[PDB]
Amino acid sequence: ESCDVQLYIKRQSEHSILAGDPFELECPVKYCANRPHVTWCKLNGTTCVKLEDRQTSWKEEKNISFFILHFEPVLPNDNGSYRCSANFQSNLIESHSTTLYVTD
Amino acid sequence: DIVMTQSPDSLAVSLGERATINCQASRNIYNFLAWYQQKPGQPPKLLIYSASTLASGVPDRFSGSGSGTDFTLTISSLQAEDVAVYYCQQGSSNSNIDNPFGGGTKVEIKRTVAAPSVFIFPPSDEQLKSGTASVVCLLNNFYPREAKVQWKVDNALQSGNSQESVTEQDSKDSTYSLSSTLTLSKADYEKHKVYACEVTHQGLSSPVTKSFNRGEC
Amino acid sequence: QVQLVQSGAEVKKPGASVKVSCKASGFSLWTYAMNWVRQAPGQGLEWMGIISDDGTTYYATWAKGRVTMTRDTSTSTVYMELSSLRSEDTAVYYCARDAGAGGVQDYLTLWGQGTLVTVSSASTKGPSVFPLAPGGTAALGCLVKDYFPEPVTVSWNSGALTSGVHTFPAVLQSSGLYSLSSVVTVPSSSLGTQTYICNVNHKPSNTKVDKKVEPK
Repeated sequence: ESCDVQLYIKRQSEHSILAGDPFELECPVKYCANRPHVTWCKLNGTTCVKLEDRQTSWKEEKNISFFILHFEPVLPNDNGSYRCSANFQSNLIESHSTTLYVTD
Repeated sequence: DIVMTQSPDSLAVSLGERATINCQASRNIYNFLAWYQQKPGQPPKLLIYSASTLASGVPDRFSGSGSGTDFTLTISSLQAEDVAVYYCQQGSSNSNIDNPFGGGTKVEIKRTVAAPSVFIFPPSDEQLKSGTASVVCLLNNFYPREAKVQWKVDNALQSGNSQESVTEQDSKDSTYSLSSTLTLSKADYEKHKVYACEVTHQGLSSPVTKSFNRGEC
Repeated sequence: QVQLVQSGAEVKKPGASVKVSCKASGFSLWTYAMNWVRQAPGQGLEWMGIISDDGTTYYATWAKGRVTMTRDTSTSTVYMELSSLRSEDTAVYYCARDAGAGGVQDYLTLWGQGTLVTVSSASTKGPSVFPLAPGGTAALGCLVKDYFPEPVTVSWNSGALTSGVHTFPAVLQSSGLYSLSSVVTVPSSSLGTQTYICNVNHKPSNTKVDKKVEPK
């Protein structure tokens, strides 16, 4: 009925995908009642820079909730390291990074 | 875009029987689907969220099912207080969407066919002073809602100069009432004698006509 | 308790802007996002957009460039501004608390009372009230004509008479003024004895009219 928010991307998670294909990048989210405002950012060195005006959605499958970043389609430059983030109470929660490998 | 479509537009069910209404999404929305009930002059009230979870306090005669793109709300035994408009609403995305709400389904009580009682009102003397004449035809306490009203002025059928209005279903007897107002300048009103409204309805074996002659008691 | 209290009804000319407010009580604008939803008379619910825990806004496609959603977190007040108003923007505008913190609307758990915004060339005007003079049942009524804007209410004999009363939804006339009738059915025999008065309230113009309807 009540729990803390978790953005539980596992450490060293990666995906490799064909350029020109659609892709759905998943942020597994644990929440209990009050669905968090999850955002995506892409790593530029030390900084995780928030992604603006991107297509996002929510997915639920076998009692797991995912926040999705859509790539329609993947481009070569989409290569890199991504994190999901959310405010919970007065905390900023940040997931481990997930790495994308695009085959050009 | 995710297009939300409800069907049917309206549903009539006899008191105590099962009511089932459908909501469809143009793409997969998983279980991010809520249902609302809305009565005239009130904000919507949440009934169901996550496709199938009843909101706090909602009677268990209400239930939701479905996943993906096909969803249903079911009222197991329809009660008078369930007469309302029902909306579904997707919570999966808002990326370039027109509306996360469906267009709504009106749920009404089905009862036996009841023919309208018909009344005609001439314009008042007081109104006639201001230079306008409104003639009113009242179709009272009928079922179902579908009715046709034709205005006839000295046997001439009228077009484009009337508006109608229909009440919400009556809580007591499950009927509708309807008014038709014919609007004429004082000038045109006084050019004529016989003012008739002709009513057709499922419950009437032949048309009912009410009329008056202008100026007569 | 938790409440949403919206600003009062607005009457606007074509081309104007409107800014409606919604004051939230008993929760922070950082906990739950706020949605704006409108409804034209007799029509469906139209989601306009959402303002998130951190103030980020997301709008319906049609609303982009027309609707601006803002907030003041110190008073827990959210605002909806709509520009270049047209007659088809006439609607009840609702604020509604999201279950979630924003980004994507989840579902709506609490609603404001709504704010009626009427967009029209018309000027605010009280109604002219005219009698609709009378088996063993008679019908009588009042024609409530040429008022602006909505709403009007009608009662009979100061609320003593409720049985058999039908008060019709208003129609908008081509003049841009509204009109409705209220009717009641009564025993035909009662007509010599019993007096019938319709009580007409037009709150937008602060107008009250009583009209006795006699069989004449």
